[PDB]
Amino acid sequence: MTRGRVIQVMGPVVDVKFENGHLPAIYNALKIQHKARNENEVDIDLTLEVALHLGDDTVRTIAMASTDGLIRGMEVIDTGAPISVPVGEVTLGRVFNVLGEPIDLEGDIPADARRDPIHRPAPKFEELATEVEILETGIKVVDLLAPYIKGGKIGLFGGAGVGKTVLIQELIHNIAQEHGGISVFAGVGERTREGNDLYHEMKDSGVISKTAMVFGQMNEPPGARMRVALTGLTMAEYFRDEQGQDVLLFIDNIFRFTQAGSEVSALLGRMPSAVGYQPTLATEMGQLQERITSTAKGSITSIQAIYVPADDYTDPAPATTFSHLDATTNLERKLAEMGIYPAVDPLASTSRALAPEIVGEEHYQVARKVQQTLQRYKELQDIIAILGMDELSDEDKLVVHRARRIQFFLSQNFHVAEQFTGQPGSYVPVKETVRGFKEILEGKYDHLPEDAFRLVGRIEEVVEKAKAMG
Amino acid sequence: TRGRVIQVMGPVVDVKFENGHLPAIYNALKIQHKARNENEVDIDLTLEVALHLGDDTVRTIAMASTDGLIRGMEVIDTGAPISVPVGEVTLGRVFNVLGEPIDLEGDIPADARRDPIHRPAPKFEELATEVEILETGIKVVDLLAPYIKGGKIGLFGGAGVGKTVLIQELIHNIAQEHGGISVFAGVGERTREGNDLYHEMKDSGVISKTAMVFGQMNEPPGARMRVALTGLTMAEYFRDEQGQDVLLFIDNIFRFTQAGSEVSALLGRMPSAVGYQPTLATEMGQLQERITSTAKGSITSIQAIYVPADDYTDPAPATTFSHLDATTNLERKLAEMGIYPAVDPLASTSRALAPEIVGEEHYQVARKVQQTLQRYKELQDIIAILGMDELSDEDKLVVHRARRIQFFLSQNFHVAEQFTGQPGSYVPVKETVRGFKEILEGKYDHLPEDAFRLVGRIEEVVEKAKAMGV
Amino acid sequence: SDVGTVIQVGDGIARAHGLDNVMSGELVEFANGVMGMALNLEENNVGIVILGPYTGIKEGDEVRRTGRIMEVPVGEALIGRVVNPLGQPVDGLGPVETTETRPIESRAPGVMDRRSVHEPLQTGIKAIDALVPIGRGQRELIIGDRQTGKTSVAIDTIINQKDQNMISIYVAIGQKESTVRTVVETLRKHGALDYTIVVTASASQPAPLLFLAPYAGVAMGEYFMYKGKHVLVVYDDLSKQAAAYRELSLLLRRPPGREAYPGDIFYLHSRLLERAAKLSDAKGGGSLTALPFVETQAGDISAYIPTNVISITDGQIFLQSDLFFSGVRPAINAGLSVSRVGGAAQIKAMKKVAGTLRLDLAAYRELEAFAQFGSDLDKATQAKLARGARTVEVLKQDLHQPIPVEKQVLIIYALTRGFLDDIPVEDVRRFEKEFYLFLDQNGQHLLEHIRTTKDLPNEDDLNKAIEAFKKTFV
Ligand SMILES: Nc1ncnc2c1ncn2[C@@H]1O[C@H](COP(=O)(O)OP(=O)(O)OP(=O)(O)O)[C@@H](O)[C@H]1O
Ligand SMILES: Nc1ncnc2c1ncn2[C@@H]1O[C@H](COP(=O)(O)OP(=O)(O)OP(=O)(O)O)[C@@H](O)[C@H]1O
Ligand SMILES: Nc1ncnc2c1ncn2[C@@H]1O[C@H](COP(=O)(O)OP(=O)(O)O)[C@@H](O)[C@H]1O
Ligand SMILES: [Mg+2]
Ligand SMILES: [Mg+2]
Ligand SMILES: [Mg+2]
Repeated sequence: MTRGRVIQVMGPVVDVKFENGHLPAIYNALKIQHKARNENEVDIDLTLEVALHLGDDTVRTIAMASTDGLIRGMEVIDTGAPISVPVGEVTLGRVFNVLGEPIDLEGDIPADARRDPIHRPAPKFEELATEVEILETGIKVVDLLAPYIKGGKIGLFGGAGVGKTVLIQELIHNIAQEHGGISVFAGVGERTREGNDLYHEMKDSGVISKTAMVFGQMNEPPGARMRVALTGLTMAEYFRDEQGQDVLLFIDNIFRFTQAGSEVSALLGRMPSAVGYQPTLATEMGQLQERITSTAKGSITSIQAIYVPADDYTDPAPATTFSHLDATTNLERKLAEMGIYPAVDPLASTSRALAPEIVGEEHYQVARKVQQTLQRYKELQDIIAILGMDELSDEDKLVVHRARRIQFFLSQNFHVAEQFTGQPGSYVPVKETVRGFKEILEGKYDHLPEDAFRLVGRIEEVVEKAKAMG
Repeated sequence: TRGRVIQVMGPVVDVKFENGHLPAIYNALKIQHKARNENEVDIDLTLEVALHLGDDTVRTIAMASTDGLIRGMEVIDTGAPISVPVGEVTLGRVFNVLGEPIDLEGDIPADARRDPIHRPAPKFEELATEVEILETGIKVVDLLAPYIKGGKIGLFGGAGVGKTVLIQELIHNIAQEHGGISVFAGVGERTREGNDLYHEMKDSGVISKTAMVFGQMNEPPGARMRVALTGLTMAEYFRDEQGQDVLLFIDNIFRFTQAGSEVSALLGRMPSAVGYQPTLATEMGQLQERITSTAKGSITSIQAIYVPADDYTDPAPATTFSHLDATTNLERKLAEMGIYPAVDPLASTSRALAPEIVGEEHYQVARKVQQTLQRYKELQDIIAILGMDELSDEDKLVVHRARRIQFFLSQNFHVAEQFTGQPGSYVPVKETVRGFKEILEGKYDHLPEDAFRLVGRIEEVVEKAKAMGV
Repeated sequence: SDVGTVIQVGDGIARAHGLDNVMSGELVEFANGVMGMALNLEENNVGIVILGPYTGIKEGDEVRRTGRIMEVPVGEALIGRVVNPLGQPVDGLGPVETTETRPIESRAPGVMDRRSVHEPLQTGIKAIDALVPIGRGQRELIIGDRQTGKTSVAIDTIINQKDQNMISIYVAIGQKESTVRTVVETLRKHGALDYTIVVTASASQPAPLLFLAPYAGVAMGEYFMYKGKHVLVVYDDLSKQAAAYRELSLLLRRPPGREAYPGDIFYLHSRLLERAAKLSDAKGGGSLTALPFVETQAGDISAYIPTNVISITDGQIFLQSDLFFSGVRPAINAGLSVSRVGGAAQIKAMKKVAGTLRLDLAAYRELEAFAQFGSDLDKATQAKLARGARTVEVLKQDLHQPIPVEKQVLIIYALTRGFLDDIPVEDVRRFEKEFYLFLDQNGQHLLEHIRTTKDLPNEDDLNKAIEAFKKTFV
């Protein structure tokens, strides 16, 4: 259709003037392709997302790529639809940018692929289902004390250097190894080094063929880092709507999504609010987390990680995301620096599906007794520090004796630790977890040295390690 | 050529040069008007250009009171920046911002040299550095944070903490001994302090080696802004063309940035920080960068910095902290405790506190004193929460010696003879280190704490204990 | 047309008519000869920032565009020199004579160009080398309050850099020139100057030079890493860079943000820090590691800029004046310091010993917090307290005295296995140095085994050497 001409450049923000008056709608996509006519000019290819109308046929757009080298008077062409990521079977085992173009050198997606507009109206009330199905991960702590739910949103909270990315990566591997379901990974402003290391690790694991990845790099304008999660969600959307199966969606970090929203608002000229945040925060978070709903056909379960800026669970982004979670697992630096891997705090991690009728009564009883012993140990440690373990009476002695072992056995080696410590790793099904924890609770292994429990999987591995140590 | 005034808003005036010629930035303009009728007021004013506008319009900062200005008056163009008379003639005399003399003693003829006030700073190759200690006779500075010849010295404190007492004591002690030209430039300080210091210098006879320029706080912002630059201009000639060592004393340089913000609000600059103008760091860096010691000559500068609300977090003190080789911070709590001066032992440290510069024994004594004072600084909190009876024997000894050490740092001063009626003392460095070593080794266990209060030498401590009847 | 008049002048900013073919970021030149960058294009005006002394410009002056983007001269001859953000010497000694030039605005190496970080970067500081390792390509942040022994860490690592074939660029932003001279002299007297490049941006230089300084820093390291050599880059202050960008944005009338910062701050800092990488073996194997510095008031590392930089970096070193005046120097907070390359960027013996060292320090960190109040305790608590005290005691080291890695691992092995039990705490500092001298004279074979093998020597030889030294000490 008719061309439009640039009028202003203010960094990421650009303005266009469609003289004839046939304006594009909001959230549309605009394409800039230029070839230098003189030796002074540059060649640029740019994608622009409309955000506002300012009257007099002028529109205000946010750029998805660096705007350096723009010239006033150059023509802009309108696509007529939002940024359309290609979807289908062609997107499995590849890496894409926010625009849906392949970052990998393995090839270019052809025109044959069907394209899904990223921006789409949400599912309605009548469609949604309410049934609850548990997802088994094979991790002792997660399966025992914080079950995850199909279609539900699961949050991972913690500080820096505690293993959230290791947990999410090893969970992806475990799910693809055992359950075999499709998965999609969205990197919102991921470290290029960490993205490349993750790509190489998954390629070595043979998992890439089953999954799909999209990356929005930190050195890109904030709008692309905002829209990358939505394009990943559109990939999972097409998989769930047409293939009708249990898709999973992993998101690297929502914190940078909120930050990108704040930056785009500041650029657009909207008044700040809360702690410098954009005026429209709750709405955007709500949309991103309400398009992820389990209909009758497919779940679109999500696992999401969030960083706590100053160890305070009060920043607007963590609170807004906190309002939306079915299960929350928070990681502590003290556990990470201890020998206990993974670093998951039992007491502060909860799931609303831990009700006795959902998981079974035996699971509920064992989990409750585990937490009771942990609380008694935490209370008794203060007395132990000053007066020692000998001062307390026999019941407290037995309680702490079991508690140390339970804290140790909550740990296990996993396949991703091959890089870091060279151990193969183990996979424990839920029934083996509850059996082992019931056994250690009842105390048939009081004679065993505590060191046998440190990083093994099944309890017979405790027996084998006790055999090895002597 | 003349320009017509069209606007006036407090300190700011707006000249329009419709003749076809425009003044450059920093140029000086002259206003001279004769009252045509009894309603009009005779006015003499000077305007410096600070900004430019489209229609030949220029915004100018007024150097004096703007009352009585009428639109349509004509402004004379000098064609050059504010010129200051500098040379040998300046010694003894007192000048205002424009360079006019203040004292009724005489006038400056046309024969005298006058040079502009604005110029670029010295380059990298001209600078030189040395580590020579500059003894002050003050126990705190000498023993815990020595000043250096040719090094910038900064005094930080709030209102009513003892800042000016240090300025006068240092000026007395060093100006009595050093054969260097001194330049004094009070920035927005009390005029009574200037008059008293003038009388004191006339008593000391140092006025023949001194030149003075004053900007009063009641004077409009422009004078408080340019007065420090004028004093610096005079010190510049004395440093370079004469090739003589010069000392530059400035009080509460913060008023410079305060006046800058006063006029910046009117200049139309968007707000920033805590109301501070956006261009804070550039201007303050320009002024501080011009105060440098080269191979041609050296400048030993001692300045004082006002803190708006006793909180060092404010952007102006924070920016100033980067431009100082030696800093002593004054704390109101020490003033309330009665310990004088108010220099905090645990936040003042010069660039010269190195083992090679000061000697091994001096460095070791300084660091052991600092360690003990930090230990007491945490012990006081421990005492507040737990009590003073739960401390260990060695902890009791640590507190015991910490009290005496913080008390001994107080010194009877010279200028305080007026305020309290004590003689005053000048303590050599060797006496300081020897006394501090003696108390650190606990040779004076028997003496009471009060005997260490406000004394020069440890022998005076012994004499005071004798007076106590110990 | 191409020619246009200036319609406003002020505070290093101008506005111009015409210039209808200008490009964002294009260099533009005035009649005065000063240079500037066009940054804002409006419906009938252009927003220009001036890279130099601007006082001479007047209304009606004609301004014309150069037609190019700013390029930093690059060459092998820059090493040892002191240069501006622009390619002009400020050290005297005549022209530097570079080979050619590179644009500052360039794209970063993406995925499938990099590789995992596997080779260490030696600093010679026992605490950071043992508990917070750094490897080539790692973007390690250092943050703290004023005058807390920050720059001593970078200077020590640059001095120790003599061991490894790395250019160590030092970029100073917004600082006093006399500090630049002092640090240059401190480098030169220790002989490190010949493999170093210093870039100086004065506090009084026009702000756009401070805006462009870090890019001029990365340009040379990028050229060297393209050539295949290892590079280390140090920024002495990002906070002044943020202040300069805030000032230059606010003068342009761009809308403010959280703390009057414009909307582009994170974009700018990510653009700067994303060029640091570790190129793959195919590209040549170069590396561009960075050690940015951030200044913070009262240790409120939760402020806007520290949060941005800590979310961009791969680790932090938290320095506190509390530990500094506590007698523990350099004042590094082990608990709050994290590095996400911890296991890969160390030699095997360093990993083997440092794991147990970190375990002991972690236990002591919690026990000491309140064990002090109780005078009388059971023996094993006393043992753990003594272990932690000796642990912290050993870490103390002299300034400008980097230690070779092998002596580090030997003394840390002596610490971890409890060989220092007999030694009273005060004697430990003399024990470390006399132990170094004794191993230099007698136990050289251990050092030979470590330097050749890159692994811990046989247990019997190390034990015999350590006990043999322990025999002499009193
Ligand atoms: N060494 C001292 N001995 C006794 N009294 C002292 C001493 N130093 C200061 N004082 C008292 O404290 C007061 C502090 O006044 P001073 O002029 O020094 O304040 P300041 O902190 O410099 O602030 P300002 O510049 O606003 O006056 C003095 O007037 C005096 O009464
Ligand atoms: N190991 C050490 N032992 C003793 N003092 C030390 C040690 N390391 C550093 N220091 C002290 O650190 C101080 C240097 O200040 P520092 O390096 O913190 O400055 P900075 O604020 O980082 O400076 P810049 O303005 O250059 O960024 C000196 O006073 C020096 O005595
Ligand atoms: N379960 C684990 N096994 C082995 N190493 C771990 C484990 N958890 C954490 N680590 C260590 O901590 C780091 C975790 O990095 P990452 O998961 O990116 O932390 P975060 O998610 O907090 O950024 C790894 O480099 C590894 O050395
Ligand atoms: Mg992580
Ligand atoms: Mg005073
Ligand atoms: Mg600093």
